Amino acid sequence: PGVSVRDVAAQDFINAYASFLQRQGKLEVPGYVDIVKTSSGNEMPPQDAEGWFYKRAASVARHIYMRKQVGVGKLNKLYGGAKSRGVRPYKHIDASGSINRKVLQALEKIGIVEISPKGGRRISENGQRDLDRIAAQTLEEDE
Amino acid sequence: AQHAVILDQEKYDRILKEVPTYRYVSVSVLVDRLKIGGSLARIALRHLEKEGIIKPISKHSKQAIYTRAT
Amino acid sequence: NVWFSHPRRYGKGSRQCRVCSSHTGLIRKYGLNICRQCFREKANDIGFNKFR
Amino acid sequence: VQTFGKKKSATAVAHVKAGKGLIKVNGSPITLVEPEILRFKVYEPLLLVGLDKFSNIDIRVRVTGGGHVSQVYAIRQAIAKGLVAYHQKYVDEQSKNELKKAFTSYDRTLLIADSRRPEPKKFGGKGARSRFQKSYR
Amino acid sequence: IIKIRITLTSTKVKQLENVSSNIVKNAEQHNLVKKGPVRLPTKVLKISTRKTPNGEGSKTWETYEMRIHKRYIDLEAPVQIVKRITQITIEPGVDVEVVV
Amino acid sequence: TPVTLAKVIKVLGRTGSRGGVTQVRVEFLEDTSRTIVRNVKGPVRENDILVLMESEREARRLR
Amino acid sequence: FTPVVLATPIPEEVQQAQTEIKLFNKWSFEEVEVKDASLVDYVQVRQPIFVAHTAGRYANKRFRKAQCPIIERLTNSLMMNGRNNGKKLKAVRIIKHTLDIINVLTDQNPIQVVVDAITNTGPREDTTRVRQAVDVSPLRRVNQAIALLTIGAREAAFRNIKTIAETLAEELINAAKGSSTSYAIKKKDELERVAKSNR
Amino acid sequence: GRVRTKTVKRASKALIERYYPKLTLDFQTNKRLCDEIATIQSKRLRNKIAGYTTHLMKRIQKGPVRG
Amino acid sequence: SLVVQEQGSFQHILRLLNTNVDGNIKIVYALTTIKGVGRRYSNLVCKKADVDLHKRAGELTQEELERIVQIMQNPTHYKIPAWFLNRQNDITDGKDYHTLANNVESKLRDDLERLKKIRAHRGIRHFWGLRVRGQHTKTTGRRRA
RNA sequence: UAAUUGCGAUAACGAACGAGACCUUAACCUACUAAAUAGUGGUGCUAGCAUUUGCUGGUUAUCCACUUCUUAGAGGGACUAUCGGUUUCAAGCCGAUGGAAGUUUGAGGCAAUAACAGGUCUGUGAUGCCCUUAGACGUUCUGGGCCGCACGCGCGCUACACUGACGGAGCCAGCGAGUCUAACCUUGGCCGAGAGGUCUUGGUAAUCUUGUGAAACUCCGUCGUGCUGGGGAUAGAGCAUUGUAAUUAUUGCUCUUCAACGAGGAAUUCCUAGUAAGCGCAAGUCAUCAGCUUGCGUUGAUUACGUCCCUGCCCUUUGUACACACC
Ligand SMILES: [Mg+2]
Ligand SMILES: [Mg+2]
Ligand SMILES: [Zn+2]
Repeated sequence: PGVSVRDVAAQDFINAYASFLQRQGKLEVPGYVDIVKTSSGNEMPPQDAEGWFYKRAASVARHIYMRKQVGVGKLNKLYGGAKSRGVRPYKHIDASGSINRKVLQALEKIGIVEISPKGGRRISENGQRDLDRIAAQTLEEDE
Repeated sequence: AQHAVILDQEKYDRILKEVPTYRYVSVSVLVDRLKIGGSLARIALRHLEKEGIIKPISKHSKQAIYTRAT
Repeated sequence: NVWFSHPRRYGKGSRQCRVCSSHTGLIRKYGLNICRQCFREKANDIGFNKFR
Repeated sequence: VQTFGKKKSATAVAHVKAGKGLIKVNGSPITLVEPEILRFKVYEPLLLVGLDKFSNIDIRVRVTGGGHVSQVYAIRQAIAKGLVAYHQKYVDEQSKNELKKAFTSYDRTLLIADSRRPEPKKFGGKGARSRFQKSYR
Repeated sequence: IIKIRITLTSTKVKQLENVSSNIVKNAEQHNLVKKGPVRLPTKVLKISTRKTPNGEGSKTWETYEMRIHKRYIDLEAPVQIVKRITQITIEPGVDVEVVV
Repeated sequence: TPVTLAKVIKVLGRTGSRGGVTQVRVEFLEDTSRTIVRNVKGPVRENDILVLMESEREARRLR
Repeated sequence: FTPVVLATPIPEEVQQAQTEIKLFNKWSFEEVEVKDASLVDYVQVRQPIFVAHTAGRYANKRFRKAQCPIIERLTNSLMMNGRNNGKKLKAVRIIKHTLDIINVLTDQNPIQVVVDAITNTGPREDTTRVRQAVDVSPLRRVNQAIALLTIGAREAAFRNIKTIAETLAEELINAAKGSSTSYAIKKKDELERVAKSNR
Repeated sequence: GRVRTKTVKRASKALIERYYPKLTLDFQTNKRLCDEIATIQSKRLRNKIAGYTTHLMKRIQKGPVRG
Repeated sequence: SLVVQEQGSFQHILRLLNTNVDGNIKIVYALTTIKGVGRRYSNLVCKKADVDLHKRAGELTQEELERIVQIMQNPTHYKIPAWFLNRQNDITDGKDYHTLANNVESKLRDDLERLKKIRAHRGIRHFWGLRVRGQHTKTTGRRRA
């Protein structure tokens, strides 16, 4: 009934798109899972090793959908938080550039996100299709 | 490891008949009422809300708010 | 001739106040290159004024 | 047809057009402002004047420039000002006056932008008034 | 005809607006079409310094300010008249840059 | 515990060394024909209501 | 009862606000009455609010602080310990959870419960350093009651399992019932104890 | 405080001493003729003078005041 | 979550690589008692061995305990990068270990002893008990005891 | 009254400097002017969803109209407006209403007669006098020191935890700066776990960095109150960056030990509203280096709307054998 990606905002959409990424079977994982903290400003790896990469990919795809082309630097800034630098005041640190770049390359190999004519990557046609299908499924599951 | 760490096995009786004598139930209430250590409280409180006698009041997180079902 | 120059391309010894030649209190904003005292002296002369 | 709303620095531009009850905040429905506690703060100008009361208007806001709470207040007042201006221009003037009175009897800066601006900070201490700690001995 | 953009920049608001109006009037008496004079935001080159020339006294700071006000007017005209427009602007204090 | 309540009709002025107290003339709500001057710590305006456990004690100025 | 629907799909539980008697998102707001007759005009229930986040100017004048909704006054008084300065969203979430706990335990209109608790723990007499027993105005009574309640909840939730919301709930319940087992009532009677010894 | 200084009070006094068959007790029309009968060098000072003149005219109809 | 009665397979405080490990906390943080393994090393070990991180050492296993021990003593072979280890290029061999024993202290005192024997500034400072990483000793760490 | 601000009293009257006025800035203005260096409406470019045309999407040389948002020139607006009460006679004050703003509208800049043996000869190619001036106290180069540690003090940062820590997700500012004689802010792609490295690109700037996708914050999970998953001091190993030169670790990064600290005595600082406090960002110092400062913005309380109890200051009175004025 005219459903877009902007009908479930924050959490249910990601928790359903990651479940679709489980159903798809294609892992697309570079193997850095169990080794990376996802940011130099972090102090622990993601609490669940199976699932964090899928959630990162889901949120990244949704983020590129909601706006125009987005680059790995912008993803680093988005996903980097504050760092406990010890007895020094906290400071923002950019997120893991390799992780963000490999997530983007995985979405490229899936064809959901493609290169942009001015830089970075814009969501693709089948990407829009899949994102909107997940949004519709999430709505019909819980409105 | 002060009390009721992981086992709570000798004392199965009032883990079902516990909603009588106090209406309120929470992840911390389970700790308070001398029965189970909170290391498993937030995972035991999901069982009775999935099926049982405690009805949730909201979608609270970092806390639990449950009532006895009439 | 080959000993009278330690290299001074960077650091506080590389630049001096264009007026008084002091290496301390230097203001390098907007390319002023003026000591913080000489700039206070010749501030109205450059166009910098006090309003608030 | 085009109103604004500001609380401290956030500005929300509201476009009220002839339509069918579409209340969009950033392309999403009003149910997705997501502070999870000020959703009723964005619901205020609807339940104040009329539950639906509106099958003829469409409100589309776009907010930028502040923080989470500042934007929430900015949209909650921008949509109210858009409704008031729409009733002023097209619908009716006694209706506009009654709805503005209903807004003001609950006014939480729904109609008038908050006048409080950040005070400039003065040297000798962090903040506009607080000073660095002073020691004598 | 040649489409150009004249940029006027200075710290004196009255003297800058004098030429920003003279150019407009000199293009009106010649009956050209122009995209009206756009007023780009004034840049406050505020600079904070210590009042004391030494290290004694209450820590008193003072900020100076340089307000650079910039404007841009784009129009079209042939060479003979555009050169006259770029030669009328001799106001002391305002710098004028023409770009084709 | 005896019950008693009154309402300040006229606030006289600030009192106390540092000025934390205020002298107020209070009128007993029951038996309105009696005025007693009392001392109050918090802020007070007219047509305001106080509960005073002690009933009849003319509070003097606090040096 | 008039189940009107809108083009934007939203639950009718939010449309149920003005269809009947106006009330909170969860809690009736009209059936609130102070059990005493003195603290009236300083607790400001009715006007009712949809959430305790009425960010209004309440410090420009002297007595405008009194007309702030008492729920928001207690939400503000939760904003202490320095670390929790600001975080009004955290404070209002704590207030919501506390109202929910007061609803679970002898509901009694939890906002009316906190009103009764504040009225029962507002110290009616204090002492000034001259130490002379002076009276306490309603505004000071309300502010001190709120401060005592939030301080007791703060130091009860400090370093213990039960969260701030439930420590607040138990404190407010004991103050409403007027029992001497909680911090607000204990400190109120401590302040009132030196009234015959300071006259 | 909102106490008015000499440059306001004396100017308002003179304005009354020379323009009584003139501006009424409304500030909006009191500030308008100030521009034509007085060369004030700031609109804030003009508003201050006009406001004090309005106050003095409003309190002159209930008993003559000194000076 | 499930039935964990396990009347006879429950484990109280246990012995693992010369130190006592508490079975009342999850395995990852229970392992951190071993001098040589921290938060992230234990997190990597307990899920490289694919053991459940949501359960304690008291019910974890009896064989996967020794498997965790082995995966700790030989991380390099079993798919673990060099940079994740606490002692790489140790002093004389270039190959990377990760000291997990009552031996990290022994290797620290070995480094201090070789520094003092070769008369380096850091070893001299360690001998004196002063700060060695260029700190200011004027005002901080005065008592240090 | 904030004010020698004014009323008023009265051998004073009329005035001057200061205060105020003034200037800058932060507030509003559906009013004027003009904006592919700002934005919004719709036309073709029309990928998604739904399919009676509706939502969001996208088109930096793609059309028309405009300035509600933004910018900045000219102006407008507040003058405590109106209405009550209190004034002794008023200056004023206190409330309510209206208002964008009613506490000098908020905050600053400027700031009289003057006094200090206050600080600065280590800013000055400002300088009297004295000292030195070729084994120099000039200038330069190498290296070290300014940081050195039984100890005392001050400004601060991080904490003592659940109103929390950690992990995922939500992705919200403002003030600013940035290279053509050359190396600055860096978008994007690539490599790397990280810091970081490489190829380009945009920007001499409302254009690009940048929408500074800041943090605190919000949501959902793990933790379960423990010298614990709070806390990150101390040290070891390894990897890069800046720098001719990182040893006395410049800094950053990964791992590893996890010290005191369970809310702090006597005392003591700052602060009355977008203020305290929490939170981060930009700029300055910069080849590199923040726990510093100058500003900026986010979240936003409690209490008070007074007093001379303490402290400091001002005025008046008074004593003086002081006038080089209590040194
Ligand atoms: Mg030094
Ligand atoms: Mg410094
Ligand atoms: Zn200089």
